[PDB]
Amino acid sequence: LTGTGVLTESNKKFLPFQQFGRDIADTTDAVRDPQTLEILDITPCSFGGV
Amino acid sequence: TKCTLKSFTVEKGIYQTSNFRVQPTESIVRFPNITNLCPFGEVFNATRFASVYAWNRKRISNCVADYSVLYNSASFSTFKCYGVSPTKLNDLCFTNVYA
Amino acid sequence: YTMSLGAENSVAYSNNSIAIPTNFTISVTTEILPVSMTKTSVDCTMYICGDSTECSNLLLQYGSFCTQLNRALTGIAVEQDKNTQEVFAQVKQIYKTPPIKDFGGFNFSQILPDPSKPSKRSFIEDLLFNKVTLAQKFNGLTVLPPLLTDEMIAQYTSALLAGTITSGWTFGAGAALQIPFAMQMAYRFNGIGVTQNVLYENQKLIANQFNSAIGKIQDSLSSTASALGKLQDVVNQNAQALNTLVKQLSSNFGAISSVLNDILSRLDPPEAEVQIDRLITGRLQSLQTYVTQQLIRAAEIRASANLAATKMSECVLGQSKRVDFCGKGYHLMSFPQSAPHGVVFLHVTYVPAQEKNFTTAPAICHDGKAHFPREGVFVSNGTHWFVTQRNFYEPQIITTDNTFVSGNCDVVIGIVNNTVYDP
Amino acid sequence: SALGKLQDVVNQNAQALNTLVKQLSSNFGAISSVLNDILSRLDPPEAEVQIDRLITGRLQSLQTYVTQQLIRAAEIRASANLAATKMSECVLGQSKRVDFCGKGYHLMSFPQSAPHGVVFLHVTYVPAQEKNFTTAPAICHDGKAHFPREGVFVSNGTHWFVTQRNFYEPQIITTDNTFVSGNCDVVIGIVNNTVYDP
Amino acid sequence: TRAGCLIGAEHVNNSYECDIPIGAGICASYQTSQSIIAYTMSLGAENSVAYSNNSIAIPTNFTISVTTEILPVSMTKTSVDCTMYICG
Ligand SMILES: *[C@@H]1O[C@H](CO)[C@@H](O[C@@H]2O[C@H](CO)[C@@H](O)[C@H](O)[C@H]2NC(C)=O)[C@H](O)[C@H]1NC(C)=O
Ligand SMILES: *[C@@H]1O[C@H](CO)[C@@H](O[C@@H]2O[C@H](CO)[C@@H](O)[C@H](O)[C@H]2NC(C)=O)[C@H](O)[C@H]1NC(C)=O
Ligand SMILES: *[C@@H]1O[C@H](CO)[C@@H](O[C@@H]2O[C@H](CO)[C@@H](O)[C@H](O)[C@H]2NC(C)=O)[C@H](O)[C@H]1NC(C)=O
Ligand SMILES: *[C@@H]1O[C@H](CO)[C@@H](O[C@@H]2O[C@H](CO)[C@@H](O)[C@H](O)[C@H]2NC(C)=O)[C@H](O)[C@H]1NC(C)=O
Ligand SMILES: *[C@@H]1O[C@H](CO)[C@@H](O[C@@H]2O[C@H](CO)[C@@H](O)[C@H](O)[C@H]2NC(C)=O)[C@H](O)[C@H]1NC(C)=O
Ligand SMILES: *[C@@H]1O[C@H](CO)[C@@H](O[C@@H]2O[C@H](CO)[C@@H](O)[C@H](O)[C@H]2NC(C)=O)[C@H](O)[C@H]1NC(C)=O
Ligand SMILES: *[C@@H]1O[C@H](CO)[C@@H](O[C@@H]2O[C@H](CO)[C@@H](O)[C@H](O)[C@H]2NC(C)=O)[C@H](O)[C@H]1NC(C)=O
Ligand SMILES: *[C@@H]1O[C@H](CO)[C@@H](O)[C@H](O)[C@H]1NC(C)=O
Ligand SMILES: *[C@@H]1O[C@H](CO)[C@@H](O)[C@H](O)[C@H]1NC(C)=O
Ligand SMILES: *[C@@H]1O[C@H](CO)[C@@H](O)[C@H](O)[C@H]1NC(C)=O
Ligand SMILES: *[C@@H]1O[C@H](CO)[C@@H](O)[C@H](O)[C@H]1NC(C)=O
Ligand SMILES: *[C@@H]1O[C@H](CO)[C@@H](O)[C@H](O)[C@H]1NC(C)=O
Ligand SMILES: *[C@@H]1O[C@H](CO)[C@@H](O)[C@H](O)[C@H]1NC(C)=O
Ligand SMILES: *[C@@H]1O[C@H](CO)[C@@H](O)[C@H](O)[C@H]1NC(C)=O
Repeated sequence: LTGTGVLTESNKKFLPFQQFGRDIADTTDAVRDPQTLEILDITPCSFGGV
Repeated sequence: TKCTLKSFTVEKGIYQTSNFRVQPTESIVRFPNITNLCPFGEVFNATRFASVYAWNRKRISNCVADYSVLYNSASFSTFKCYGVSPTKLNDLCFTNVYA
Repeated sequence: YTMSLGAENSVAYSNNSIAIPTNFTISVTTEILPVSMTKTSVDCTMYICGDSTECSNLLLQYGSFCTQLNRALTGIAVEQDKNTQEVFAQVKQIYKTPPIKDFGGFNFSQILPDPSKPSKRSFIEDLLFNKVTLAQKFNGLTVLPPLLTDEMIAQYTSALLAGTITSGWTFGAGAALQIPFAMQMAYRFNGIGVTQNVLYENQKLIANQFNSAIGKIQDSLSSTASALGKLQDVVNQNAQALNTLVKQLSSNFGAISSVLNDILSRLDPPEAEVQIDRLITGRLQSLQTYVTQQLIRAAEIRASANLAATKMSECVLGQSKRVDFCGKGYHLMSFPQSAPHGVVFLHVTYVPAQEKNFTTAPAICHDGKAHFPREGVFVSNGTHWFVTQRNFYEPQIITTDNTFVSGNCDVVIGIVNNTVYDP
Repeated sequence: SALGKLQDVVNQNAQALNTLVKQLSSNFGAISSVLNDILSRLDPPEAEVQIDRLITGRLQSLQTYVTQQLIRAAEIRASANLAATKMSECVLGQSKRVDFCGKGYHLMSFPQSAPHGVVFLHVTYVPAQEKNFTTAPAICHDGKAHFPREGVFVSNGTHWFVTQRNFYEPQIITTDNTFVSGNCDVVIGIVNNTVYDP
Repeated sequence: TRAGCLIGAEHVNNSYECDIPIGAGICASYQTSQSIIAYTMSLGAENSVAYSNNSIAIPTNFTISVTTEILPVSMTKTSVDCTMYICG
């Protein structure tokens, strides 16, 4: 999955079959980094509109 | 604010603007540790292929798929990909492959 | 069931019968209206372009459509501000809450703000605040905080309550005029059509009835927990609209997938415009539907808030002659209290209780000259005629001061022979 | 400053129209923004897709324009109703409503036409220079509790007088100014004072 | 603020009428040199009335006042010619 943004660490637990997760709007809530098992989620560069 | 209003003149008040002031500065790439070239079994170079009534399906797992060697090895007359573009296909990771 | 039209009642009309009430009841009626809705704003870049590399170019192509949509949402939000400004900001002159003193023997401890409480909300306002109940930031839809917070809205309601109790209608008209509360109630009885002696003779009974009605409102509000349903409906509708929008985020919209990241990753732009345009055009159309549903809701609550503003300026500020507008019955006053996303009204009103039949005549001929009552109607107890006001049975002897002389006795229909006293 | 509110409406109107001009500029996913070009460099059978994409985007901008107009129309309709109510209640008649036709007691109004609007010139009463007085709800004389008929009982502290609520015009307590009802014991706040009968 | 963080204006303890609706009890204006000022809500002037059960206030003078009330009536009538729009 390709994107633009910042990456923030998190401790969201996941089911055994899928380390990757999807949000309730089916957006990627968190995708696990391949080399490092730490949970890393995408946060936009643009926060709530100024 | 001028970009949002699409006018050089701006009136008095508060406005909400579309946020595109941030520009990308670097590109980072993360893929899992697999340095193994694919045990294709020379499926492309295999001496005998399957008949069409009994077609053979082979699982591909735990390798890094490189098509550059295949293009050098042989010229393919038909290369049609559906759902995934033929270009930037080498950028993308594939979940499960059954050739 | 077949829907019940109402209780069947009969009126025995006659050309010589009148019905005059002899006893009355002071009642308090609770009326709930909405003022403003939870303000919603859209981050155009996030919804159309969440973490997409080429979406900046797409923002140039389709962003303007969203920019217009945002202007509409901004308009709705900004309109909501005048809604509160059209309700709680009729009089900008803020009055200090007076120390609790004797108010005609009336009790206003529940509706007045509590100085012991750190919040300026009154006890009834605390009950309504508690009774009303209640990822999106990542989605790209955000909630705008209100321009007027609940504390200063409660301060506005407290100032208007203090003005209404201590000055009558005069606080709106420039500098206020401090008045006793019993005199204001008597003057409002004079406005309804009841003489001023009725209150001052029956002050304790009216005070006890008002206190009992206030107590009945207190417990009923807490026990029923259904009066605030209308306000909850507005909160529920806002929650539904948002939830239905974020559920519309979920579907793939007749494309390859519902995630634009995989659309960008799997495809290469020349065959990818088709998929990305179906996705973002469907998202923009869902946004367009959202705006329309918000627009009709905004109009609905604007109409309700205009009604609430008219109840600010015509019920709260002064007595309104219109019947069935300010509560039910003849309207004496109305107390406004703030509420989460709305306002609530306690209408103090006058209701006749015990009526009696009497024999009536349009006029009295005494010395060959016709007499007509200046105020009130003529009644008969059976032996001696009397003149009385319309909404209460107060018998008065017919004097030359009570009636005026006009015309002659033959042309009028239904006149009766009776004597007219002269002092 | 006062005329600014109307100007805003015009600017709001103008703003909407401006957007639609820009909204015709966007290609909306077409190969070319101008429809003459897609007609010129494309044979029809696949060009109809570009055509209905472009005109679908244009129509989309049209129904958004319609909606934005409808909310503005609603705001105008509400203002129109208010203005017609002001005409039928503040100008042609006198209004007992307070803060509906201006601050203070409303005397009358003058309407004046305005470009895309109207202004109301409210002539109104404002009390000023208020003064303290000592009051009683009723006056007892000869066992009769007289109640005031069209005014208040006030006192300069030497004699009691009757006057109007919105202006200080004291008058001597006469039998014509008051009406007799009940007895003096039942009323709270009774004050002994003679009543002078003409 | 409760709305967020405001940068570029100085907050004042003095209360003025809202010109730009920042929100959450904050509003901005342009005033004196000339700069953007931010302030809390001016709920209004504070006037104290003293209730007494035997007192009454009567004005002794009257002021005739003329007040502006500006109300919109209509906007510009806008139409579209259809075919020359969608087709050119
Ligand atoms: C009018 O109705 C009221 C009811 O509110 C009557 O007041 C009651 O009077 C009886 C007899 O003195 C008492 O036992 C009750 O306690 C009173 N009720 C209340 C609430 O105080 C009043 O008497 C009625 N007036 C007439 C003339 O019938
Ligand atoms: C006005 O009503 C309030 C009701 O809240 C009265 O306050 C209560 O008074 C009783 C005394 O009989 C106490 O037992 C309660 O604890 C009080 N409740 C609260 C919330 O304070 C108040 O006394 C009434 N005022 C008058 C003058 O009687
Ligand atoms: C109608 O009112 C008159 C006036 O009060 C009543 O006449 C009085 O009746 C009582 C008892 O019958 C006498 O003690 C009074 O002397 C009468 N007054 C006068 C001036 O004569 C009359 O009784 C009432 N009738 C009814 C049916 O209530
Ligand atoms: C009311 O009184 C008048 C007189 O004061 C009555 O008028 C008289 O009626 C009788 C019967 O028709 C005539 O013979 C007289 O000539 C009338 N007198 C005058 C001066 O016109 C009248 O009838 C009485 N009304 C009732 C209902 O008894
Ligand atoms: C209250 O009003 C009365 C009535 O005018 C005042 O009495 C007058 O006082 C003046 C000044 O001494 C005399 O010239 C008048 O003859 C008095 N009139 C009457 C009818 O007695 C009284 O002075 C006023 N008191 C105050 C404190 O203002
Ligand atoms: C007003 O005058 C009445 C009588 O002229 C006063 O009433 C008397 O008051 C005294 C003392 O309280 C009692 O002993 C008498 O029995 C009362 N008589 C009557 C007929 O009620 C009354 O006190 C006076 N009020 C004021 C404020 O001075
Ligand atoms: C009520 O107020 C008006 C002003 O609004 C007063 O008129 C002023 O009177 C003084 C003294 O006669 C003059 O010097 C001023 O020029 C007047 N003002 C105007 C605008 O003409 C009037 O005197 C006040 N009335 C009372 C009873 O105090
Ligand atoms: C991947 O392999 C490199 C050596 O090529 C090693 O340094 C690194 O720690 C490995 N990472 C993982 C995922 O174990
Ligand atoms: C396939 O076989 C040929 C010889 O027949 C060889 O030259 C070519 O490199 C092979 N390609 C591969 C490695 O699949
Ligand atoms: C008046 O008389 C009618 C008919 O006799 C009766 O039905 C009605 O109840 C009476 N009104 C009252 C208040 O008793
Ligand atoms: C009232 O109506 C009755 C109906 O029978 C009639 O007999 C009587 O004359 C009427 N009285 C008057 C004063 O109209
Ligand atoms: C009335 O008397 C009080 C007593 O202190 C005073 O504060 C107030 O200003 C007076 N009001 C007028 C109008 O004279
Ligand atoms: C007014 O209050 C005082 C005490 O503050 C009391 O003595 C007096 O009786 C009261 N008068 C009325 C009419 O309530
Ligand atoms: C304004 O309020 C702040 C709040 O902390 C205070 O520190 C400051 O001294 C006040 N300024 C003035 C001039 O009162």
